[PDB]
Amino acid sequence: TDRPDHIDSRVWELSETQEDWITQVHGHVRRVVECWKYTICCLISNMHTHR
Amino acid sequence: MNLFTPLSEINPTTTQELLYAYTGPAPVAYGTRTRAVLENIIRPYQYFYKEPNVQRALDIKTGCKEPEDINVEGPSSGFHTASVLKLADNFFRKYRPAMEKLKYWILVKLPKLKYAELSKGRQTYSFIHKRNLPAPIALEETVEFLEQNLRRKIGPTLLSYCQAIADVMELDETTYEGARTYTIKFSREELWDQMRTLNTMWKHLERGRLNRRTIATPSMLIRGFVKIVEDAAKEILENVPTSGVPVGGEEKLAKLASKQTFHTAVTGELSGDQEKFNECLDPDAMRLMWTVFLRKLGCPDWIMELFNIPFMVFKSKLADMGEGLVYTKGKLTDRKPLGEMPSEFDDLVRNVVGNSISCRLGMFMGMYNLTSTLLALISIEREELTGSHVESSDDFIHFFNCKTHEEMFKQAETLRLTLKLVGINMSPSKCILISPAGIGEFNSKFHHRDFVGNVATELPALVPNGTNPMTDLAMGLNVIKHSVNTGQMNLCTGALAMRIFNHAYKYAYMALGVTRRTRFMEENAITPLLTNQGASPVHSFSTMHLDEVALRRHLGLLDEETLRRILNPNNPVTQKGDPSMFFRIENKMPQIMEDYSVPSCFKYTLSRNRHKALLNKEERYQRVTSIINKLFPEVLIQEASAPGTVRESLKRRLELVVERSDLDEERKKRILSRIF
Amino acid sequence: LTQEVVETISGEAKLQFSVGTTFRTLLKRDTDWDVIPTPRVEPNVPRIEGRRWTQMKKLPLLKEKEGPPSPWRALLLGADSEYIVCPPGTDQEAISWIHSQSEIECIRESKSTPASVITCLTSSLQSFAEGNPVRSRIHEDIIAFGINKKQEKKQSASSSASGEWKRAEYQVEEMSLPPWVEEEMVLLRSDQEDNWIELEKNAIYTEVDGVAEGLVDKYIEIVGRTKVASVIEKWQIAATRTFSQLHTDRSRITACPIITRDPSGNCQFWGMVLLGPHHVKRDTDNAPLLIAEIMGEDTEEKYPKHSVFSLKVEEKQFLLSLKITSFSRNKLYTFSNIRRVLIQPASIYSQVVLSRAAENNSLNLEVNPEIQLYLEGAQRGMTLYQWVRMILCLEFLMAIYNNPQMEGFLANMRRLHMSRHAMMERRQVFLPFGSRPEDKVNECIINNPIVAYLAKGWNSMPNVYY
Amino acid sequence: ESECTLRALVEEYNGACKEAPKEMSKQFTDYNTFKRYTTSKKDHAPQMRLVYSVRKPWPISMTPSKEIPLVFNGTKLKDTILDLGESKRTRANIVVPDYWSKYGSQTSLEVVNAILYAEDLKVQRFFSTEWGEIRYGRMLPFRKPVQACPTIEEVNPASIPHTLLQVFCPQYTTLDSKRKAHMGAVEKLKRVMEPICKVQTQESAVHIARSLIDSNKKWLPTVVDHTPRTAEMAHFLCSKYHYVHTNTQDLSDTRSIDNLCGELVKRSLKCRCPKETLVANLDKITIQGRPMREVLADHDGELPYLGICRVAMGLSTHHTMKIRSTKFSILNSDHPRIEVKKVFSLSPDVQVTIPYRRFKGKAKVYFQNDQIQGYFSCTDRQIDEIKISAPKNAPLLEPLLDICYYGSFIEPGFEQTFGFYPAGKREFVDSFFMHHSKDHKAFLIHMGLDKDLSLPLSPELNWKEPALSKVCRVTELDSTVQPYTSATREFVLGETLNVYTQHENGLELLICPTEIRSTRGPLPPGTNLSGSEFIDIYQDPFSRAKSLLKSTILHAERCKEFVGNMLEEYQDPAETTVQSLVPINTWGKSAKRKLQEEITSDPDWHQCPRKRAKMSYLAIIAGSIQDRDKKQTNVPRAFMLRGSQIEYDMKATRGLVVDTTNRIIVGGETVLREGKGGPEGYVQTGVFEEQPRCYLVDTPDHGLSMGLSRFCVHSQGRYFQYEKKISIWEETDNIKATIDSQRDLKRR
RNA sequence: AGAGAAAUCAAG
RNA sequence: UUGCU
RNA sequence: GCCUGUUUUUGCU
RNA sequence: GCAAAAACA
Ligand SMILES: *O[C]1[C]([C]OP([O])(=O)OP([O])(=O)OP([O])(=O)O[C][C]2O[C](N3=[C]N([C])C4=C3N=C([N])[N]C4=O)[C]([O])[C]2[O])O[C](N2[C]=NC3=C2N=[C]N=C3[N])[C]1O[C]
Repeated sequence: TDRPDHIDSRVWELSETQEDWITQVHGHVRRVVECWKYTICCLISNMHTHR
Repeated sequence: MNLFTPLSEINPTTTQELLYAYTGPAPVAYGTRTRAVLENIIRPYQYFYKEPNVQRALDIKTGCKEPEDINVEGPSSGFHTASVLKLADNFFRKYRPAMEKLKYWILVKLPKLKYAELSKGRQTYSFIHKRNLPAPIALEETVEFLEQNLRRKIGPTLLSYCQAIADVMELDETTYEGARTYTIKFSREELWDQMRTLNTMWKHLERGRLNRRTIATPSMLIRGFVKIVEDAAKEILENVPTSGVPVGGEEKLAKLASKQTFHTAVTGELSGDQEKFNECLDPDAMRLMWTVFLRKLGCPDWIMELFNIPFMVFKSKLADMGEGLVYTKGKLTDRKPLGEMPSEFDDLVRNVVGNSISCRLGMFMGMYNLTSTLLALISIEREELTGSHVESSDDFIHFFNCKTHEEMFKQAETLRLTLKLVGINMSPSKCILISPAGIGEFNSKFHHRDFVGNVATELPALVPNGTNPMTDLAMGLNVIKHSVNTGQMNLCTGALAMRIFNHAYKYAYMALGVTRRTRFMEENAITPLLTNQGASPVHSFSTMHLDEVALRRHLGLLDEETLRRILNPNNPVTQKGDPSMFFRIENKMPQIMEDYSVPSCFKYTLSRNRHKALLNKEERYQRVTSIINKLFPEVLIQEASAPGTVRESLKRRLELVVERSDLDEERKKRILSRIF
Repeated sequence: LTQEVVETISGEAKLQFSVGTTFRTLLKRDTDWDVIPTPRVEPNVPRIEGRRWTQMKKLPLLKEKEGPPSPWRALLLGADSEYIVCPPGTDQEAISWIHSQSEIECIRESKSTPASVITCLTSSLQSFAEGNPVRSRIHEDIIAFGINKKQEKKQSASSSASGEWKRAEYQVEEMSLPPWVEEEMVLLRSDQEDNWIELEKNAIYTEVDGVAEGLVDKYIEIVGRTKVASVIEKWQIAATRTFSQLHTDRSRITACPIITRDPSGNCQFWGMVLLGPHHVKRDTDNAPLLIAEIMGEDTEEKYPKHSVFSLKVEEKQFLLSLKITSFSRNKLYTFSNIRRVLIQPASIYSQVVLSRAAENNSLNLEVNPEIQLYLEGAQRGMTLYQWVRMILCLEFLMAIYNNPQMEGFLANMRRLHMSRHAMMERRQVFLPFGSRPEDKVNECIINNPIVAYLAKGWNSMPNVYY
Repeated sequence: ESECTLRALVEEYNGACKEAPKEMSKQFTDYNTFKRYTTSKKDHAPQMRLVYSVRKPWPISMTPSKEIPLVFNGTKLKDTILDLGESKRTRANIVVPDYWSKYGSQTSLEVVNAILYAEDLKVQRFFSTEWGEIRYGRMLPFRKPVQACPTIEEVNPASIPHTLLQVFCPQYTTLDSKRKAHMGAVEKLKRVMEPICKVQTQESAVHIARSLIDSNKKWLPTVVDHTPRTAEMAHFLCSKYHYVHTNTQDLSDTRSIDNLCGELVKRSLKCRCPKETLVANLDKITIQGRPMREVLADHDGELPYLGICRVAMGLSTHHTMKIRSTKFSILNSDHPRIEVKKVFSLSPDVQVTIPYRRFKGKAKVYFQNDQIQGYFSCTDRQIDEIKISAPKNAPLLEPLLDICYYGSFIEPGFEQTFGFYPAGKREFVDSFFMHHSKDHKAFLIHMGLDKDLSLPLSPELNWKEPALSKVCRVTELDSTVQPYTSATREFVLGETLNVYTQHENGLELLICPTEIRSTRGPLPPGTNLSGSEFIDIYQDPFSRAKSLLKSTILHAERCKEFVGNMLEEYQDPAETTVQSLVPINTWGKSAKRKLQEEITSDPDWHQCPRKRAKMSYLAIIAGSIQDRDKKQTNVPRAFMLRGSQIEYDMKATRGLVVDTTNRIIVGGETVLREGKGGPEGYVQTGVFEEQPRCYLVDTPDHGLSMGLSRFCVHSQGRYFQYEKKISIWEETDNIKATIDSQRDLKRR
C-alpha cells in the first residue's frame, strides 16, 4: 500500500500510531523520515551485547 | 403501443428495447441559448420560497432555510444547516472504512496529484482569449501566465498549481504577453470575474428529451481546485455501499444485484429521479458537509480551506449569457440583451455583469456529480430509513423491507423529506414505487428477474470509423463482442449485427458492386483475399476476437506469397515520415534507428483537406518529447526522474551512449565534437 | 520527492496551501460564512409534516390532440414508394433509357411545390444522360431550391414591419392522428417477390456459429420478403447518394439518382434527388433538395405539399412526387445507416426463440408460438412471424419520424410501460403527492403522427387490471 | 552500423536545441507534463467522412517513393506532380494497397511470423480448445472480474515496470530493480521479443510485452462453476441462454504454492507464537530466484493456505467460506458469527470439547453449489426465509444440509450429543453428515409444512416437484442476488493463523486452520527452504541435506549455532533433518570428541569454509540416532545417507560435497567460488549525478559476476556505486532483534 | 417557398 | 463521373 | 459549436 | 499518456 519498499513492514506498522501525521506538514514524508530514524536506531543496535 | 406489450411468451420488460427511436436522427439546438441560460438562472430563486418571490430571494447569499420554509409540494431550493450537520455526522460515524480511505488519500494520493491531469479534459473556457480552447492549450497558457506573473516555477503537483492560483489573486495587476506581439492586462477584479465565469453553450445530438438543455464550462483557474474535491469524493464513494456513480458497467449491475434481497412480509422497490437537479443544490451545503468530514477526521485548516475554495467560487458564479434574447416586431427577428427591453427575466437584470449574469443559488453545472452524490447519501443515514439506497447523480433506486404497508409509506415519505432537507427534490412524476419488489429501473437499466439487455444502445456504435480498414474491422468486431459479453445482444442479434457491420464496412471501402477499386482489381487479376477487398468474410461469431490476417493465414485462405507482401515493414504505403528507434535484445548496441513502415499496407492514413502560435509551441514540445523518448528509453516504462535541465540531461545521456558504442576512440571524439 | 524530503529535514514546513487576505475577501463576497464555516446552530434533524403516497389504481390515459390530420412529413414516401424496371446496366444508362422514353404530364399541382420546377428534373436528367451529375443553374432552380430566398424574405419583412418589439412567443401547431398511419401499417407488410435483404453470410466454424447463422437466416427469411426491406434499401441508397455529394461547396445543381438492382440485374428506379447550391458551414444546417420519386397511390390529405405528375414509360403509367425539401447533413448520415433498424425486431425474435430453447433444453429454430396481444381492445393470439414483421414496420416508421417530440415521448413512456407490466403481475403501484406521470408524456404529444399512433395504441389497451 | 544511429541522435539533439531554444531549459522531470500536449491529432468525426474520404480522387496520403509506379496499367496511381518533397505529401488512390498486395516486394518469412506472433497465439488458442456441446438452461448471471487474456507468466503489478526494464534496457537499471523483477518472465519475454523487437518500435514492443505479462481484469457476467478463467472466449462459451461444456486443466503452479504454504502453516503451528514464525520464514524462503513475498503477491488464488500466507504478508485474499461442495458469503449481518465453546465432557475429569459457530442477531447469507444458488435470511438460529434458484427436479439435500451446518439451525448435532461419546471434531461432523443424509425430517420439523401447492420445494427435497404438501418459507429466487463488497476488505491474521475479516461489530472469521483438509502435494519447482528452521519439508534426502549444508557453509553464525546446538544436545531447529539423514549407528560420542579437539585447537575455525564443512559433517554424525546395543566405534571417513546411494565425505573429495582449492560445490552446485563472487551480497552505498571513481559496468548483470569491490550502474542520469557488504547480519534480522528486545523489555 | 420546432437554415 | 438489395 | 463524472472498444506515442 | 467512438447520469 503506502509502505515504501525499503521500509520494513513491522516498522511501518509500528509507526502508524506514534504521531498524528494528518496535521503535520508532509505527513507521509514525515512518517517515512521517522521510519528512517527508527531503522537507523535498529541498525545501530544489531546483535551487540556487553554483559 | 399494443404491439410492444406481449402477454404470453415474453414480458413487456424485454420489450423496453423497442421504446427507442435510435438509428433515427437526434435532435439538435439551432439558435440562441440565452433563454435557457436565464431559465436555469431564475429557477433556483423561484423555488427558495413556497410562493414564487424572485425579488425577495435575490439578496440572499447562503441558501439556508427553516424547516417550515421547505416546500413539500414542489421543488425546494435550499438546505437546513442543522440537518446537514447532523446527517454528515451520522454519515461519518457510519462507513468508517470510507473515512480511513479518505485520510489515506489526503496523506498519500493528494500530494502526488499532478496538474497535468487537468489536460485530460475537453473544450475549456479561456480567461485569456475569451473562447473555448482544447484543455492542453488552456492548461499551458494558464501555467505560463502563472509562471510569468509569480516569477517562480510551479511544481508538477496539483497543490503547487492551486497555491499559484491563490497567489496570483493577491497581485493588483497581472499581464499575459502571449507574443504569438500582443499584450493584455488584468486587474484583481477582472481576474476574479474571469475565474468565476462559466461559458455556456448548447448541447447538441442529445437524445431522450423534448427540450434542449444548456451546458457550461469554467476556466482552468478553478478546474484544478474542483479536481481535488472530485478525487476525494470519488475516494469516499468507492467505499460506501449506497453509492452507484463510481462503479459502472457490470460492476454496477453486481452492486445492484447485491441489494435485490426481498425477504420480509412487505418488500417494495422505488425507482426515481430528482427534479430540478444541479439547480436546487446550494454549494454552501457541500461546503458544510465537506467541512464536517474533514473536521471529524482531524484534518488541519489548510485542507479545509482548499476543499472550500471551489464551492465558494461557484457561489459567485457568472454564467455567460448567450448572444441575446430574440424579439419580433412584425416578421423581423432582432436579438437584444436582457436589459434592453422588458421580458420575463427582468428581475435578474440587477445580476448582469457585462455579458454574464451572477447566480448565488444553485450550482448550474455538473462539476460535482460525485459531491452531489455524497450530499444525497448523507441524508439517507438516519434511524427511520432501513432500506437499501443507491444514488448515482440524480437517479436513485431504493428497496424497502417492511412488515406493513403503512410502515413502507412512512419510510418513503421520510426519504422524500430527508432529501428535501438538503436541496434534492424527488420528481413526483418520475418516481415509481412497486409494493411487491422485483421490477425496477436504474440508469436506464430495467430488471424484472435479471437485468435485461438493451438493444439500440449499441447500434449508434455499429458504424465503421475513418482510420483504416483493419482498425475499423477490429473496432467493430470488438464492440459487437463486448455487447454480446455484456448481454445486450444475443447469438442471433450478434451475428446479424456482424453481418450488417460487414456489409457497411465493405461498402465504405468500395468493395461492393462495380466501383473503381473493383474494376482495378478485376482488370489486373487481383483476387481480393481480404474482407475490405470484397473477399468472403473470415470472421465468425466465435472468431470476433481473432485478427483477420492471422486467421486467414491459419485457415490457408491467405498464402505466404501475399503475406510477405501485405506485411512488409518497408512498404511505401504506410511508411512513416521520420526514422524511428528500435530495441535490440541481447545485442552489443541495444538502440538501432532506421526508417520504418506500419507492417500492414492496409493500415494507411486518409488525407485531410487543407491558439495558433501555441500549436507551434506544442509542436516544439512534440519534438522535445520525441528526442527524449529516443535518448531515454527507460522513461518509456517508468516516470521521468533524471536531474538537471533537459539540455544537460540529454547531453550527458548522449555522451554516455556514445561512450558505450564499442566504436574506436577517433569515432567517439569526432562524434562528440559536433554536439551542440 | 527530493524537495519534500529536504523541506521536512530542514524543518521550514510550509503549509502547502494558504489563502491570502484580499483573496479571502473576494471569496467571502457571495456567502454568509467564512472560508471554514462554523455555524452556531445545534446539529439536529427536524420533523416535517409530509404528504401521503397514493396508489395508482388505474393507468393514466394519454390525451389525444385535436386538429387537422398530420401530413406525411418525411424525406421519402415510405409504403407508397415504387420503382421502374430498367434494363441492366449502370445508373447513367438507366437514366438515359428512362429520359428518352418518358412523358411527363402534370395532374396535381401544389402551392408549396410549383409544377414549373419539373423542367429542373428533366434538365438534371439531361445532365446525367451524358455523364454530368453537375449542371449549371437554370431559372426555375431559383424557385426550386429557394436561391436568395432569405434576403427576399428579410426585405419583405422589413417593408411590412410595424408595431412594437415583443418577445418571440413561438407556436407549434397541434395536429391529430391521421388515417394514413393505419394504412401505412397495413401496407409496408405485404409480401414481395425478392428477398430485399441480401447480406453476406458469416463464416461457420463451430456449432454455436451454426445455430447463430440459422437464427439469422430464419429472421431474414421471415422479414426479408416485405415492403419494409425494399423501402429501407431505397432510403439507405438515397441517403448515401445524397450524403456523398455534400462534403463540398457547390453553386450548381447535383443529381443523385435512386437506383437499386435485383438479382436478375435489372435496374430499379426509385427516383432521383437533386441537391441545389449548398455551402455548408456546419453539420446541422439545412441544404436544399428536390425529391422526385415514384408513387403507388396519391392522397391529397397525405401529400399536400407534393406535386403529383403522371409519367408514361413504355405503355406503363407511374406517379411522380417531386417535393421541395431542406435536409441536414447529420440526418442524411444517420439515414445512410438505416439498415441497423432490423436489430430490434431480430432481438425480440431471437429472445423468444432462445427462451423457448432454454425452457425445453433443446433448440427448435422453427417455433412460431402464439403471442397474446391486445389487438382491437381485446386480447387475441397472433403468430410470432407477423408480430416481428410489424414490429419491424413500426420500428422503421419511428426511425424516419424521430424528432424531439418522439424522443421525449419514448423516453417518458418507459415508466408507464414498466408500471403496466408491474400491474399485470398483481403488483400495486404507489405514487408521490403531486405525481402525474402522464403529463411528461402528454407534453411531447403535439403533431407527430406516429407519436399519436402510439398514444392511441396505449389508450386502446385496458387501463385497469384485476 | 551503430555509427549512423549516433549521427541521427546527435543531429536530432542539435535540431531540438536550435529549433526549440525553450522547452529544453525546463527540468527533465517536466517531461511528465508536456508529454501530454498532443493536439492537432484531433478530428471532428471520422465515421461521418469515411465514405466521402475513400471516394476522393487521391484519398491516401503517403511519403514519396519510387516503388509505386507513377502510372500503372491504364490507371494513374500516385499524384506526385504538385508539391513533391513535403514530407507525407504524395497522394495515391485507394487501389494502391490493392496494387501492393500483388506485384510488390516481399519480406523474409521470419519477419511475417514475428509480426503475427501475438495474434497467432490467439488464433491457435481458439483452434485448440475442445468445443463441447451446447447446453441450454436459462442461466442466472454471476458478475465477477475475470482476466481479459492469458499471460505467459503471473507477475504482480508492482513488479511490472521493473521486469520490462530488465528486458529492454538492462543498461539503465539498478540492482534493486533487478531484484524486484521476475527473472523467469524476463527470460520468457526476451526469448519472445528477440524477433518481435526487430519489426516493432520501442513503445510498441513495450506494449506487447506488458500485454503479455499483465492481467487487466474486467467485469463480466459468467456462469457458476463454468468460468473459462479468461474473457477471451466468453462470447462463444456462454450467452445467457447456453454454455459450451469445455474441459481444461489448471495449467498453473498455484496448487504447488498452496502445498508449500500448507506445509509451512502446519509446521508453524507447532511452535510458540506461530504468526511471527511464519512471517519470519516467509521472508527467508525463495522460489527459483524470487522471494516468497513477491511470489505470494503474484498468485492471488482462491485457496485457503495461499490466502493465509498472503494475509501474513499484508496482502488480501479472495477465499470464501466453503462447506464441502457449497460456498457461502454473508451479504450483511448485525453481528459476526459468534463461536460457542460447547463442552461434551466424556467424564467429570476427562472432557472433550467441540466448539462450533452460529449467528447472533439477523443475518443474510448467499450460497451456491453446482448449478443451485440463492440466499437465506435467518435470525439467531431460526431460519426466516430461503430463496433458491435451481434446475427442475434437482436434488437439494446437500445444499440445505450445508446451510444447516453453516448456521447450526438444526440441533440433532448442535447444543446436544448424538449418542455415544464423540471421539473428536472429525468423527462428530462425519456422523452429523451421515445421519442427516438419510434423515432430512429435521428440516421439515424445523420449518413445518405448508398446504399451498405453489411452493416449489418438495418434502423430499426436489425443486419444482409435485407433491401433497410443500416446505414453507422456501421460494424461487425473485431477482438475481450476488455477493458484492464495496469497501475494500482488510484482513487480520490472529494467533493460530486465523484469517479474520474486519466486521463492524467485531471480527468475522474467514479462514481457520485445523479443519482445512488437503493431501500432501508436490512442492513448487525451484523452492529453496535453506533459509531457516524448515528443512524437513523436503521429502528427498538429497535436497534435504543440500539445503542444510548450504545454510551451514554460507553463514558462519549459522554454522556456529548448529555446532553448539548439535554438540551439547541443545534444541536445534533442524534435529529431524539430522536424524533422517544419517542411519542408525554408533559414531555419536566419537564425533563429539572430534568436535572437542577441533574447537579447542582452533577456536577461530568458523571463518574457513573447509573448516565449516568438516565441523558440520562431524556435528551431523554426532547427533544421529545412536544404536542402543552396539558399542561406540570410530567415526568413518565417509558414510551413506538413508534410503539413498549418496555418499557424504569428511574431506569432501567426492560425493555430495566437493571442495577443490578453486571452489566448493555442494550437491552439484558451486556454493562457493574463491576469488570472485563472495558469499555475502552488496549494498548500494551512494547515489551521484556524476561518474564516481569506480568501474562502470554495463548492466546489473555482467555485474555480481566479476566480484569487484566497487562498481557503478547508471539509471536516469544517476550513478549507483555498489561496493560490498561487510556486516555479518541483515537489516531484517536487525529490525526483528530490536523489536523483540523492545517487546521483551516492555513485558519484563 | 420549404425544412423545422421554443429559433435557426434557406451565402455571398 | 455514376453500381450496398 | 461539441461541459463534468463513470464505464466500455480500438489504435498511436 | 494521447486520439477517436459509444452508452449512461
Ligand atoms: O494513466 C496511465 C497509467 C495507468 O496505467 P498502469 O496500469 O498504472 O501501468 P503504468 O504505465 O506502469 O503506470 P505508471 O507507472 O503511472 O506510468 C509508467 C510510465 O511509463 C510511461 N509509459 C507507460 N506505458 C505502459 C507506456 C508509456 N509510454 C509510451 N510511449 N507507451 C507506453 O505504452 C507512462 O507515460 C508513464 O510515464 O500508466 C500510463 N500509461 C498506461 N498505459 C500507457 C501509459 N502511458 C503512455 N502510454 C501507455 N500506452 C498512464 O499515465 C502516465
